[PDB]
Amino acid sequence: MDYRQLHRWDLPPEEAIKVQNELRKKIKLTPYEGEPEYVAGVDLSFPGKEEGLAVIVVLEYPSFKILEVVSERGEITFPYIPGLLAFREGPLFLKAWEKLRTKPDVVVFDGQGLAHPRKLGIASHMGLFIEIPTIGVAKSRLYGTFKMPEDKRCSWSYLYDGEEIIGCVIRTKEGSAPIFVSPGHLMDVESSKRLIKAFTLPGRRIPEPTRLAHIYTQRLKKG
DNA sequence: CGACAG
DNA sequence: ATCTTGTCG
Ligand SMILES: [Mg+2]
Repeated sequence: MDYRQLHRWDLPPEEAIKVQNELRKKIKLTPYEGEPEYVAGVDLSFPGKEEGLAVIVVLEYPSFKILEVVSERGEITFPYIPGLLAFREGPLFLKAWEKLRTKPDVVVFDGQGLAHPRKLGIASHMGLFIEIPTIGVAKSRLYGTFKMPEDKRCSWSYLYDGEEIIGCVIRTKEGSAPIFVSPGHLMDVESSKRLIKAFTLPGRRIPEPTRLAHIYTQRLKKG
């Protein structure tokens, strides 16, 4: 499954950031109306200090049926640095993406999207490469301010960057902590919340695209 | 000084 | 993310 290599990955943090500020300029926060047919999810596990195993799950909507699953295990050199995750989990994902045969209508990542210090989280960054609509679903905050929603099964609040709306916090499960949703590329707030609320079966905290992509991500690190 | 996706 | 088993609701 093709894509566009917009630049090189091995860059000292400082350049990587200049790359991000430049890229943020090509983001299209357009709407996504209508229901999707094919929906994928991405995640990475780490079998070794510097070895990561990437995994992509493509699902049939709304039957949530698993139509295809590819992977790619490899070396990881760029260290983890809040705000620069794309330069870590990004390359190995693209290696797995090449093995994919079904065309996703929208891919969903395990990390921020618009809710990033420079408005370019891994979700944003990858959408630009593979030019498909993307969303970012994270389990903790990185950027933006909000009002912790009620602990009621479907409550929610908006994620702000001042007066600007950049995402939203949803409590998809009682007793458990909220998730952080924000648009990648070719996507907007009101749409992502809609869709994400749609991909989360009752009783679970995390949506199926990512919740399965993770399971395989850990499992493949063993049996 | 604090904060800081995975 | 990862180190780790049982245990509490
Ligand atoms: Mg992960």
